[PDB]
Amino acid sequence: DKSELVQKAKLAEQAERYDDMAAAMKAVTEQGHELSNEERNLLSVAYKNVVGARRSSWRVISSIEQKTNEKKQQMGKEYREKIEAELQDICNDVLELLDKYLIPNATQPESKVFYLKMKGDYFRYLSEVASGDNKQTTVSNSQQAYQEAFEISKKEMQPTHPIRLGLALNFSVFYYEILNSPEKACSLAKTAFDEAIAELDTLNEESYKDSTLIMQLLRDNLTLWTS
Amino acid sequence: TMDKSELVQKAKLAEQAERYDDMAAAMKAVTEQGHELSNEERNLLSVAYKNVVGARRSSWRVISSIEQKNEKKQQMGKEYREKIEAELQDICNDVLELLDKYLIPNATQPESKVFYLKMKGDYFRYLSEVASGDNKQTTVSNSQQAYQEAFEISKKEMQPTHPIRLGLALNFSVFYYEILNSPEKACSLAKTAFDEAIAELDTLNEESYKDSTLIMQLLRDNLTLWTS
Amino acid sequence: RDKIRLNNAIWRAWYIQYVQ
Amino acid sequence: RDKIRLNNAIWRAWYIQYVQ
Ligand SMILES: O=C(COc1ccccc1P(=O)(O)O)NCCc1ccccc1
Ligand SMILES: O=C(COc1ccccc1P(=O)(O)O)NCCc1ccccc1
Repeated sequence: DKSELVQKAKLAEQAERYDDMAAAMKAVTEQGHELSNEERNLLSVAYKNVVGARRSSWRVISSIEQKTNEKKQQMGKEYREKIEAELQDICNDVLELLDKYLIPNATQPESKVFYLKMKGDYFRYLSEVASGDNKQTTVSNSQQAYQEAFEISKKEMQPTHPIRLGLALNFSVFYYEILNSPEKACSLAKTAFDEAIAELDTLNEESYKDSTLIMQLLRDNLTLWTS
Repeated sequence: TMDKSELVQKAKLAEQAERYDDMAAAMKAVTEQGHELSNEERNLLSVAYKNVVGARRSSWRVISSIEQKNEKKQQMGKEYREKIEAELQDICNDVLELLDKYLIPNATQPESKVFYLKMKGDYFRYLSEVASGDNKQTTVSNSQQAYQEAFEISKKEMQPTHPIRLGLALNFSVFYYEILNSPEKACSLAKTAFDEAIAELDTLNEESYKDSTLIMQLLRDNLTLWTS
Repeated sequence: RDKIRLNNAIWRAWYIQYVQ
Repeated sequence: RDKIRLNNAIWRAWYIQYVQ
């Protein structure tokens, strides 16, 4: 029962068993229809946590490796590669759901932006640990997805919509952390932040909490990047 | 597929990356090569499984609390909790296996025997907490008996300020109070351990100072809370 | 150490609470 | 938590420290 995968997910969330949560929402997604906004939020939180645990581990192992003997430095690399291969499996799973179910079934323009952003993200996460030819593919595919979302975001949503704001936040991180373009990063973020200030008026009760957090984050990032 | 030095050291890396399942799998493997364990190794082992088991116990309590809130909605709290319960019984049985086949059988010096006997009490304690009435009498009784035997050895062969002796008293007291609902016992057990340790606070070894005083503070934390 | 002690208290407290 | 701003600052700072 779908309504039931869904409450397995909610339970797994509460218990902090994010791998269970993701596999449930993956099964819901494979049932082929458009996701409710609540199902879509659960899927996204599930996988953000599942991939973030691994990226965090990957970062820890990598920090240790620089900090450093050979037999040890080698097991550092082997353990990182075990983490890398889980990251690739997590992200491929999500990008396949995006490619086959969520982006094709995405009718409302705010859905297509959300999922194209999600594809930019998971291709960004692949890029953070990719090598050589495959890095260029991942980085290119992440920018394509972000940009396609960032053009629909301007034609269909206001500068205060939390999905438009989140896309600007994450695209700015892509420029800063993946393309290594601090200036393109800091401008994308400032613009989106100023554009939403100059129309704070517009924030429906329902959007207020989320959009303000994202603008706080956009400003926290800009503050940090001018340091 | 590798060597003690190698596995021990992916265990440390797994710890820092907080991948405790990886960490416990690493130290299970070093345990099975049968070679008896450093203090360093024994502790990485204990830490790995305490976190592995601890995650499932925390999750079980979360899911339990929620079941205390639809014939099939609650049918799922029940199915999910039982998924966790099964994970938790598997973890405990894997650790119980290693204890009975490898660690207790080679426990040469009394420090080690007490340590692993406590673990046996600990992991039968955790089985008891979700155990199904049939076993629950047996996991309790296994738990008390592992603990009592560690208790006996530790009173005769270790200082009141040894951190292993104190941690055992901490967990045995917890066992009385939370498994055998005998606060009078648990409380008396925790008081005597704290009291006999502080009495010998002039020969508490420097090496042990941080751990033994932490455990003494937790005994005091739990005595205070068990009297509220 | 404060972290350790407070996690312990939360853990022991859950018992006095959710199964009294 | 809504340790979100903190955890995000920690995350963005990592890239800065560990990729100069
Ligand atoms: O956090 C807890 C209690 O709750 C748990 C949580 C996870 C797994 C097991 C347990 P426990 O065996 O029932 O106590 N610390 C108590 C044990 C301790 C001894 C020495 C130093 C620090 C702590
Ligand atoms: O903590 C982080 C950044 O670090 C990460 C850690 C784990 C997974 C992904 C990421 P990210 O895509 O690179 O940002 N929060 C940023 C995401 C966010 C957006 C809106 C509201 C709240 C938070």
